[PDB]
Amino acid sequence: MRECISIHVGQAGVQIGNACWELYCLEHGIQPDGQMPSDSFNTFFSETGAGKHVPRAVFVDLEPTVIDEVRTGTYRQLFHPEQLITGKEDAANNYARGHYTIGKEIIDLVLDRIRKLADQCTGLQGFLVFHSFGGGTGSGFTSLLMERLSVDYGKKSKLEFSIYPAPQVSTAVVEPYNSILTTHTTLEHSDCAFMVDNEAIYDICRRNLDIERPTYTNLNRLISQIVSSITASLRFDGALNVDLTEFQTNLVPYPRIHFPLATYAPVISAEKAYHEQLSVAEITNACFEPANQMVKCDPRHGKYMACCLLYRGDVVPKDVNAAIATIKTKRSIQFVDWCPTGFKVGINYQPPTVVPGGDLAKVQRAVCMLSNTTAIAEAWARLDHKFDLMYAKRAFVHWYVGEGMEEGEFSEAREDMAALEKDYEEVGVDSV
Amino acid sequence: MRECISIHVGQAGVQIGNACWELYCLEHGIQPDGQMPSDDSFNTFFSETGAGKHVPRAVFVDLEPTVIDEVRTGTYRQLFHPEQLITGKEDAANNYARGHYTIGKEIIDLVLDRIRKLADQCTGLQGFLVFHSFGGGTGSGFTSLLMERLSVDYGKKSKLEFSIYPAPQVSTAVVEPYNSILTTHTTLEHSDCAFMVDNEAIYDICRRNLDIERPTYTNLNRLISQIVSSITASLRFDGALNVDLTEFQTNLVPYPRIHFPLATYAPVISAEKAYHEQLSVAEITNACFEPANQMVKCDPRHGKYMACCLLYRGDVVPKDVNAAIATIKTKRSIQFVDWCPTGFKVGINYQPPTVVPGGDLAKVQRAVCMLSNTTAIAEAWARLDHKFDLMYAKRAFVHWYVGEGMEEGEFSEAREDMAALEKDYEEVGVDSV
Amino acid sequence: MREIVHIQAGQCGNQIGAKFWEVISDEHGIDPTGSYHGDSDLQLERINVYYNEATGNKYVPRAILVDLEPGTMDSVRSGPFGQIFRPDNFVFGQSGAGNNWAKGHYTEGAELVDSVLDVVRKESESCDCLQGFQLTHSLGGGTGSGMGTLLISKIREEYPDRIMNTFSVMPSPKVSDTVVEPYNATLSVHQLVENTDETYSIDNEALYDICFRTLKLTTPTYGDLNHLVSATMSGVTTCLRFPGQLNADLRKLAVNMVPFPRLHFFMPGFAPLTSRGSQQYRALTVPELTQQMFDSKNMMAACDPRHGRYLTVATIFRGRMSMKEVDEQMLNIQNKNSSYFVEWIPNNVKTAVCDIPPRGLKMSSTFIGNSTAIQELFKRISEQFTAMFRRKAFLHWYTGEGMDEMEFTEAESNMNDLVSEYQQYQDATADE
Amino acid sequence: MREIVHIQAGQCGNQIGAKFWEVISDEHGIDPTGSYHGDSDLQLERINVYYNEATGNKYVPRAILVDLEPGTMDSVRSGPFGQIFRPDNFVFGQSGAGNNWAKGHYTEGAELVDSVLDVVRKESESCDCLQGFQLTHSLGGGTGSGMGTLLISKIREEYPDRIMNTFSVMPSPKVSDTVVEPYNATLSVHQLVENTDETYSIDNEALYDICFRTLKLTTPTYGDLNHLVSATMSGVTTCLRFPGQLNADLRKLAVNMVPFPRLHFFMPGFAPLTSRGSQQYRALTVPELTQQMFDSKNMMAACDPRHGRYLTVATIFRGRMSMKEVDEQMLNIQNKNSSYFVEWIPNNVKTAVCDIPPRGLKMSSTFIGNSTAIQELFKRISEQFTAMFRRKAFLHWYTGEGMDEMEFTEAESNMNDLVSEYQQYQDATADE
Amino acid sequence: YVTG
Amino acid sequence: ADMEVIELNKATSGQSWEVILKPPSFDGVPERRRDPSLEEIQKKLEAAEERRKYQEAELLKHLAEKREHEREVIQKAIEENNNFIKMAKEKLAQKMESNKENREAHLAAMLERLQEKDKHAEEVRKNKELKE
Ligand SMILES: Nc1nc2c(ncn2[C@@H]2O[C@H](COP(=O)(O)OP(=O)(O)OP(=O)(O)O)[C@@H](O)[C@H]2O)c(=O)[nH]1
Ligand SMILES: Nc1nc2c(ncn2[C@@H]2O[C@H](COP(=O)(O)OP(=O)(O)OP(=O)(O)O)[C@@H](O)[C@H]2O)c(=O)[nH]1
Ligand SMILES: COc1cc2c(c(OC)c1OC)-c1ccc(OC)c(=O)cc1[C@@H](NC(C)=O)CC2
Ligand SMILES: COc1cc2c(c(OC)c1OC)-c1ccc(OC)c(=O)cc1[C@@H](NC(C)=O)CC2
Ligand SMILES: Nc1nc2c(ncn2[C@@H]2O[C@H](COP(=O)(O)OP(=O)(O)O)[C@@H](O)[C@H]2O)c(=O)[nH]1
Ligand SMILES: Nc1nc2c(ncn2[C@@H]2O[C@H](COP(=O)(O)OP(=O)(O)O)[C@@H](O)[C@H]2O)c(=O)[nH]1
Ligand SMILES: [Mg+2]
Ligand SMILES: [Mg+2]
Repeated sequence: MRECISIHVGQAGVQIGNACWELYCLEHGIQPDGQMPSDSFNTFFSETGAGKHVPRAVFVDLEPTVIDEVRTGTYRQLFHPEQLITGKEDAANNYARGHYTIGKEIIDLVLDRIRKLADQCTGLQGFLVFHSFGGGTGSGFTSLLMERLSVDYGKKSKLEFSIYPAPQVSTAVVEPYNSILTTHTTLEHSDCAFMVDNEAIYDICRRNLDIERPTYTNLNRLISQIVSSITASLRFDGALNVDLTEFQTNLVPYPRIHFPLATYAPVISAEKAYHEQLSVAEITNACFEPANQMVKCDPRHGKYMACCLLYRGDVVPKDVNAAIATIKTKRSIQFVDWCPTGFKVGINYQPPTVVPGGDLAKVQRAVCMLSNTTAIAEAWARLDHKFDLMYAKRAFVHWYVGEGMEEGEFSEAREDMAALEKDYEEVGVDSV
Repeated sequence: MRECISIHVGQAGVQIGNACWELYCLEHGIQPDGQMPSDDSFNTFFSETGAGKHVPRAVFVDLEPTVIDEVRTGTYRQLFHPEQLITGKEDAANNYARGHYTIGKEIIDLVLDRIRKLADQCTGLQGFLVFHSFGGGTGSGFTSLLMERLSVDYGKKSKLEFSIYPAPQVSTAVVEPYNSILTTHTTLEHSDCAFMVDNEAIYDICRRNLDIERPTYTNLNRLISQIVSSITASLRFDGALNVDLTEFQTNLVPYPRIHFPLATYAPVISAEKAYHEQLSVAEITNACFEPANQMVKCDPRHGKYMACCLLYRGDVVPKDVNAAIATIKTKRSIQFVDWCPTGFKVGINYQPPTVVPGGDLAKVQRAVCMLSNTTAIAEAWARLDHKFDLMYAKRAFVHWYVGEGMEEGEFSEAREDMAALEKDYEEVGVDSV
Repeated sequence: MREIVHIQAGQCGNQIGAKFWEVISDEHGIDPTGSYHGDSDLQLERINVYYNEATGNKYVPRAILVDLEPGTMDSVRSGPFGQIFRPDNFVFGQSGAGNNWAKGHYTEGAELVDSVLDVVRKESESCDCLQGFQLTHSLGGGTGSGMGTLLISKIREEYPDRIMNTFSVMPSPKVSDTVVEPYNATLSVHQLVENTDETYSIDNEALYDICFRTLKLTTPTYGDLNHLVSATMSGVTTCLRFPGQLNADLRKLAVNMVPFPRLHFFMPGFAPLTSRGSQQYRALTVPELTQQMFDSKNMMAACDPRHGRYLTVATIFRGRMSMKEVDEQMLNIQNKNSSYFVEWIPNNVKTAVCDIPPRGLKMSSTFIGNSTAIQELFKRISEQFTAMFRRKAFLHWYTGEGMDEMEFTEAESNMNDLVSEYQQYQDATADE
Repeated sequence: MREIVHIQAGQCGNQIGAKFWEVISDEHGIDPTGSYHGDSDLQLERINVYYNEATGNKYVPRAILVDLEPGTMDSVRSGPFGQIFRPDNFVFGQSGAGNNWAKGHYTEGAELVDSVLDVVRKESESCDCLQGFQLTHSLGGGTGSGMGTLLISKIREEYPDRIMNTFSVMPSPKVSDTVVEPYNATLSVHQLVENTDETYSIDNEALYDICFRTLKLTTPTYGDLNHLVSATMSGVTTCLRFPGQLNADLRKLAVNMVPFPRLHFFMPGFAPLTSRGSQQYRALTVPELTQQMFDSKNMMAACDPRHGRYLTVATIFRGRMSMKEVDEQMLNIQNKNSSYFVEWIPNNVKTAVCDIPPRGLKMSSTFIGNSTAIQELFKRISEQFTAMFRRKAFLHWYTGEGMDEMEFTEAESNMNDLVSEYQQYQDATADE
Repeated sequence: YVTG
Repeated sequence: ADMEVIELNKATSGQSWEVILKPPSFDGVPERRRDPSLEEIQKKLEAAEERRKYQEAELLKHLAEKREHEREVIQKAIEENNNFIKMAKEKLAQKMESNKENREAHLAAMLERLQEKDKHAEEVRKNKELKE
C-alpha cells in the first residue's frame, strides 16, 4: 500500500531523522512506544500483532555516538534494534573513507535490513535518503548506498534531503570536497533532491525565531516542519491534497535538473504576541520573500520552470486563487518560454502541528513552495569556487588518495559540476 | 382465384401495411380476429382456414423488431399468423448497403420461404404489392434485394410498388437521397408499375384539408390507406376497371421504364369540418386536376399526359361523369402526347369510401382517384438527383456504403441510370417520328 | 441495436460518469437503491438501453468502473448513487498512473486491461443485441487518457462491428496546472481519430469560461464544470433513452453525422446555461432557446462556430412546446447565416423533440455540431505540445516507460493532418 | 576511533608525560591510587580514551614508560600519581644513551625496542577500536630522539592505518644539556616528517623566553618550563577527553589541520600565561583571551606568526563563557588580520568551547596553528647543525656507533627541503 | 489554479 | 368537336368505359442484357462479402501491429531497466576493485620504505663492528 522507506545516514541524517519521526508521531497520534488511541500513515509506519506502529526507516552511521543517543532516548522502543545500525570508527570527514575503506565493511548489512523492510511492502513507492553533503559518512556512505539501491531496486524512486554546508553552522575545511564528490556520484541515481542550506535555516532561526545562537535541535525542528510539509501528501488522505509525486512531474523536466528550491511560511516564534492571526495573501507573499528560502539564492534574477504551492490547515480555494493573482502583477515571476505559468497547488486538511517543548508558534494555516528555478545553480557555484581554491594547490587531496582514491576522480566530479552549471544555463535560454 | 400477395418492408412499409389491412378489414366486414358475418372477390387478398378465419395474403418484414412487435401485440394480432411477421435483430441504420448486402443476406431465404408458402395457397397468383420507403436502409436495400430474387423465383409475375418519397418536413435523414437513387436503379427493371407517395404532399393535405398543423404517421398513413384501397378496390371487389395487376401496366405503362403514375384523390374532408352539404361529381372531378390534391409534388401543366384513369367510388352514375368530363375538357389544357389519344379510362365501384371510426377523415357518399401517366413526374426524380449530386461530388457519407462491401462505381451506375430515366421522360414528350 | 455498455475510466471519467448515472436514473424514475418509483410508463419502455433487469424490482446500470487508483472508487461508492452499481464491475488498481499516458497505455494499464475486458465480455453476452459502447474519460491525465484509449483499441479488436462513442474532456491551463497534459491529449487524440466512431469533445477551457464569464462564478469548481457536462450527456442521450421519435440508435447517428471517417469529433452545446443553486423563474420561449444554442457562449468546445462551417447538425428539444415553432426557428437561423452550413450536404441540420423535460427546467435544447471550427481546439493542444516538445521537456517520464521520440513526432503529425482535413472541407465549395 | 595508547620516552619524555597524567587525572576526578572521586559524570564519558578500566573502581593510564636509563622512571614512580601506572608497562634499560641519537636509534635502543613493542601489542589488543598513538619526547637527547623515532617507524610497520601524534620538544642553547643537540634534532626531524601524522612543536627556546621575559623568572627550571607544556597538553587534548564538539578524534583533526603530508608540525600556544603553583588568579576576558592568539609572546614555538601565513587554525576555549562572544571575536581577528590566513583554504580557523576549565584557571584558551612561520624553528636548528657539521665537530660520537657522513648530509637536505616547502605555500597566491 |  | 363513349366492361359492384375526347395527333411505328439469373446475383453478393471481410481482415492486421508495438515498448522498458542495473553493477565493481588495488599499493609502498630503513639499521650495527 504505496509505502515509503526513509534512510538516515551520518550524524545530520540521524539527527534530522529524530526530529522528523518525533513530529510524524505527533501528527498521527503515535506514542514514543509505538501505541495509538482511537489510514494513509501506513505508508511511513508498519504494524505488528501488538498494535505497535514501527517506522519504515533505517538509521545508519559508521560511528556509534549519535545512534546510541536514539537507542537510549525518548524514542527507544519506537524503532526495532535491527533498524539502527552502527560501525566502530567514522569516516573522519573523508568521502573516500565512507565510500570505500569503512563503507565496504557495513554496506551488505544495511542493504540486508533495507531488503527486510522492502519485503513488508505490497507496493513500495521508493526511498527518502537523509544526509549531509559535508560529513565523511553523509557523503561517501550515501553515494555508495545510492549506487547499490540502484542495482537492487532498478528504476525505483529515490529522493534526497541533503544538508548544504555553512561556515556559521559548524563546517570543516574539506566539506566543499565531499559536497562535490557526493553530488557527482549520486547525480544519476537520484530522481529528486531537496537541498537545505544550513545558513538559510540559521538565518531564519535568528531573524524569525529570535535565537542568537541556534542549536542543532532548533535547526532540525525547523527542517522537520519543511520535511513534514513535503511528506504530508503521502502520510494523509486529503480531498484538495495534491500528492508529492504530481509536484515531482512538474518539478523535474530533465533527469539532471532535479533540485527544487523550498520556501516556507509562516515561521513565527512561540514567544511573540499570537493575537495577529494569518491570511492566505500574507503567506503567498512570504512564499516569494528570499528570507524564507531553504537555500540562499536569487530567483528574482532567474527563471522558473515549475512553481508549486503546498498548503496545510484552514485554506479555501477562493483565497488561494486571489493570492496566486495580485502577487504575479506586482512581483516579476519570469517563467521559461517552454513552460506554462500557473502554480500547482496542493491543500492538506491536517493543520501544522508543533512540538510542545519547541520554539515554533502554532498556526491555523501554513505553506511550502517548491519551485524549479535556474537560481539554484548559484549554490553549486559557491561550493565549486571553494573546491577550486583548495584543488588548485591539491590541498588535503592526500587523505583521499591515501584511502585508494585517484586524483582523476576529483577532476571528473568537478567536470560534472561544470556541466550541471552549463545545463542550468542552457535550460533558461529561450527557444526559436 | 386472381390472388395478390402484399409485402411490407421496413418501418414505413409495415406501418402503411397496418393502416391498409385495417381499412380492408373494415370494407369487407372482417373483425380483428379474422371473423366475418357472411361478392367473393375479397379472397384475392384474404385466405380462409378451417375455423372460417380470414388471413391476409401478406408478409411483414423488418431487419429490426420494434415496429412488427407492435403488430404482434396490437389490435390486429389475432389476424396475421406468427410465421408471416418476420424480424431481424439489428436494422440497416439508413444504409442501403446494409439492407441489401450485410444484414439483408441473413434473412432473404427465410422471407422467400414464407412467400413460397403463401404462393402454394394460390390457384392463380396475379403478383405482388411491395410497400417500402425510399429513404430507410431496409426500405431501400432489402426491397431491391427482394425484387431481384422475386424476379428469379417468380419469373414474369407482376410486381407493383407503393414507395415513400422522402421529405425534409416529414422526418428524413441526410443519406436518404443516396438510398432513394440506389434503390430506384436496382428495382427499375424488376418493377412493372410503381406509385410514389411524396411525404410532403401527404403532409400538406394533412395541414390544409384535415387541419392538423402537426400530422403524425397515423394521420399520414390513414390518408395513404384511402388512396391504396382506391387502387385495389377493383381487385378486392367485383369491379370492371383495373381488375388485374397486368391491367395496370396496360392502362398506364407504355414503356417498361416509364412506370410511375401520378395519383390524385378527392374529396379529402376533415371529420370536424362542421356538418356542411355534400359536394357531388364535377366538384370532385375538378379537384382531380387541382395540384394540391396530388400524391407527388410536381406540375402536370408543364408535363404531357400519356394515360389517364378515373376511379370513382360510391354513388356515381355514368350520366354525371360524362357531363363532368365535358365541363373539365373546355378551357382546361391537359395536353396529351401526339401518339396517345386525349381522354380517359373510367371506372365506378359501387362500394362506398369507408372510414376508420376513430379517424380524422369525413365519410362521403362519393369519391375519386385519378391515376395518370405524366412527364411531370420526372421533376420528383430531378429534386432527388440534385441532392445526390451535391453530396456525391465531395464523396460525403460514401465510406459507410464502401465499408459494407459496396463499390464507388455502383454510385455512378445508379446516377447514370437516373440521368437516362430523366432523358427518357424528355424523349417521350417530343414529336413522334 | 438495443443495449449500450458504459465504461468510465480515471478520476475525470468516474467523476463525470457518476453524475450522468445520478441524472438519468432520476429522469427514468430510479432511486439510489435501484428500484422504480416513477409516474409514466415511458420511463420504462427503453430502460434496457442503459439498465439491466435484476432479480425482482432492481434496475442495475450497465456500467464498468475503471481506475488504477483506489481513491476514486471509494468516493463514487460513498457518492449519491454508489449503491446502484454492480460491485463486480469495479475494476480498480493499487498503483496509479501518475497523470502519465505511457503508464496508463503501456505499463500499469496493460496489467489491468484483461480484468476490465472480462467484465465487458460478461456484460456484452447478457445483451439481446449490443448497440455499442460509451466511454467517459479525460485526455489530460494518465488512466483515462492512456488506459481509456488502450481499452478502446482492445474493444475494437473484439467488437469491430460495434459503435464506439466517447465523452472526451480536453485539457486547459485555465483549469489544471499539470504540465504534461498537452502530451497526454496529443497521444490520446491520435487514438480517438483511428478507433472511435463518435467523440463528444467536452473542452475544460469552454466549461471554465461558461462558469466564469456567463455563470459569474469567480472560482469555478469541478462540480460547477460537471453540472454543464451532465446536462449535455442527458441531452445527447435522450433519443436513445425515451420513445420521443423511435428507431434511432448509435449507428443511425454516426451514419448521418459523420460524412468522413476521421472527422467524427462533435462540438456539444446546451441551452439554457444553468447553475446548481440558481432559482430561475418559469419562462423561456423557443426563438430565444434556438438563438442561445447556436452562439459561441453556449459551446462545450472553445471554438468559434463562425470561424468554420457545419458539416452536420443535430438539435434536441425537451418539454411541452410547439413543434411548428421549432422547425420555423431552425431554418430562420440556417437562411440567415447560410455561409456557415456546407451547401454540399442538403438538409444537414436535423431536429428531434421529446415531451419529457429535464430536472427543474420546463424546456431545454441540446446542440450536437460537426463543425470544421473544431480545428481551433486541436491547434490549441498542438501549440502547447510543440512548445514543450521543441525542447524535449518532461520526455524522460515517457521514454522511461519504453516510449520513443518517434511516437511523439507521429502523434503530432496525425494531429496536424486532422487540422488540414478540417481546413480542406472548410474551403470546399460545390461550384464545380 | 576510541582508545589512544600513550608512550613516554627519555628523560624529557617521561618528565613531561608524568605531568600530563597528573594534570589530566585531576581533571577527570582521579586520585593517585586510581579511583574516581569527581562530581560531574562528564569526567567519565570519554575516560576510555586515555584510561583502562581495571578490576573494581580503578582507572589505569594506557601509558608505556620507556628509557635506557633507570633514573627518571624511578623518580616518576615515586612522584605524584606515579603509583597509578601499570608496573609491567615500565620498559627500562641500564646503559643509557649518552644524549647520542645513534645510541638510541641503532645501538642501545634497538636492543630494548622489541620489549617495548610487546607492551604496545598487549595494550593495543585490549582496545575496542584503537584511535592511535601519542609520544612525548625531546629531539635534543638520545633516548627520546633516537629510540623514540625508532619506536615510531616500528609502530608504523605494525599499525600503518593508525594515527601517530607526537609532543616533540625542540632544543635551545639558552636551556641546554649537550653541544650535539642540533645533530640529534636534525636526525629526528627527518623521521617525524616521514612517519608522523601530527607533531606538536614544543620549543624550549620559546618556553625559556616565556619564563624569563614574561614570567620574570631569572633562572628558569625544567619544572617552570614543564608547567607551560602541561597547560598546552591539557588544552590540545580537551576535545578527545570531553564531549561537546564531539565525533572528533585524532584522524578528523589530522584531515582538517594537515593540507600537505609533510607539513604536519603545529605551533602550539596558550592564554593566559602562568607560573607553576604560583598563580594568584585574575579574570581573563574573552576579547583578551582571543587577543593572545596572534601573540608571538604566547607561542610555544619561537616563531613570529606575523612572519608567515596560517594554513589552518584550531582554537579551544575552556570555562564558563558566552559562545556568541567567542565566534564574533574570532571573526574580528580573521577580518582584521586577513593577510595572515591563506585565501586558498576557505574557513581555515575552527573554534571549540568546553565548560570544564583547567586546574586553578577559571578561563583559558589553547591555540593550535599550522603556520608557514614554523620554518624559523627549522632554520634555527639547520644553522646550528651546519656550524658544527661544516667542521665535522663531534662526528666521531656518531660514526663510532656505525653511522656515516652520508646520513648527516641527507638529514640536513630533508630539513632544507621542508623549509623550501613552507616558503612555497607562504608565497602561494590564489590568483584573484 | 485551485478548482475544488 | 364532340365526345365519343367507346365503353368497356361491366360487373356486379362496378362499371367501366372509355371517353375519347380528341383523337391521337400521330399514328405510327415507334408508338446483351441476358438478365437476371441466380448466378449473377450471387456473384455480385459474394464479391461484396469478399470486399467487406477483406477490409475487416486488414483492420485486424493494423490492430495486430498495434498489439505487437505495445509488446516492444514494454520490452524496451524492461531491457533498459535490466541494462541500467547491469552497467551500475560493473561500474561499481570496477570502482571498488580500482580503489582496493590503489590503497593496497600505497600501504605496500610505505611498508617497503620502512623495510629499507630496517635494512640500513642492520647495516649500521655491522658498520660499528671492527675487531682490532
Ligand atoms: N542541520 C544540521 N546539520 C548537521 C547536523 N549534524 C551535522 N550537520 C552538518 O553536517 C556536516 C557534518 O557532517 P556530519 O553529518 O556531522 O558527519 P557524518 O555524516 O556523520 O560523517 P563523519 O565524517 O564520519 O562524522 C556539517 O556541515 C554540519 O553543520 C544536524 O544535526 N543538523
Ligand atoms: N408516410 C410514412 N413515412 C414513413 C413511415 N416510417 C418511416 N417513414 C419515412 O421513411 C423514411 C424512413 O425510413 P424507414 O422506413 O423508417 O427505415 P427502414 O425501412 O425501417 O430501414 P432502417 O434504416 O433499417 O430503419 C423517412 O423518409 C420517413 O419519413 C410511416 O409510417 N409513414
Ligand atoms: C578532537 O579535537 C579536534 C578535532 C577537530 C578540530 C579541532 O579543533 C577545533 C579539535 O580540537 C583540537 C577541527 C580543527 C580544525 C579545522 O580546520 C580549521 C576543522 O575544520 C574542523 C575541526 C573539527 N570540526 C569542527 C566543526 O570543529 C574536527 C577535528
Ligand atoms: C439516436 O439519436 C439520434 C439519431 C439520429 C439523429 C439524431 O439527431 C436528430 C439523434 O439524436 C441525436 C440524426 C441526426 C442528424 C442528422 O443530420 C445530420 C440526420 O439526418 C438524421 C438523424 C436521424 N434521423 C432523424 C429522422 O432525425 C438518425 C440518427
Ligand atoms: N470537467 C472535469 N475535468 C476533470 C475532472 N477531474 C479531472 N479533470 C481534468 O482531467 C485531467 C486530469 O485527468 P484525470 O482524470 O484527473 O487523471 P486520470 O485519473 O489519470 O485519468 C485534467 O485536464 C483535469 O482538469 C472533473 O471532475 N471534471
Ligand atoms: N621542556 C623540557 N625539556 C627537557 C626536560 N628534560 C630534558 N629536556 C630537554 O631535552 C633535551 C635532552 O633530552 P633528554 O630527554 O634529557 O635526553 P634522553 O633521555 O636521551 O632522551 C635537551 O634539549 C633538554 O633541554 C624537561 O623536563 N622539560
Ligand atoms: Mg559523523
Ligand atoms: Mg427501420
